[PDB]
Amino acid sequence: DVGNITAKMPTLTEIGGRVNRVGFKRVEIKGKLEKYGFFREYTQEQLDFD
Amino acid sequence: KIITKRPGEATADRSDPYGEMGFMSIKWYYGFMVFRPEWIALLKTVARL
Repeated sequence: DVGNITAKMPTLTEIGGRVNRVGFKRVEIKGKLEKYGFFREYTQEQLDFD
Repeated sequence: KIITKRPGEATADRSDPYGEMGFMSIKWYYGFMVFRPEWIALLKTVARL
């Protein structure tokens, strides 16, 4: 918006002084790990006689 | 003795982080001695006759 930008511009006078201060920030991102698996069983007789 | 501080980097001045102000000062010492005070004469009179 033009009005908000104009109304909050960092103007400076002749005397200066503590008139405009700013700050900065950082955030963090995460991750994870998981384990999966599956198995199968059988017998010998269900292989030879098939 | 003359001390001049010009506006700019020389006046970082944390209370004013832009250094837009400067100044200049003069300072000296003075003293007086008297030998033979009887050689000085003073007359105190009214004015405007």
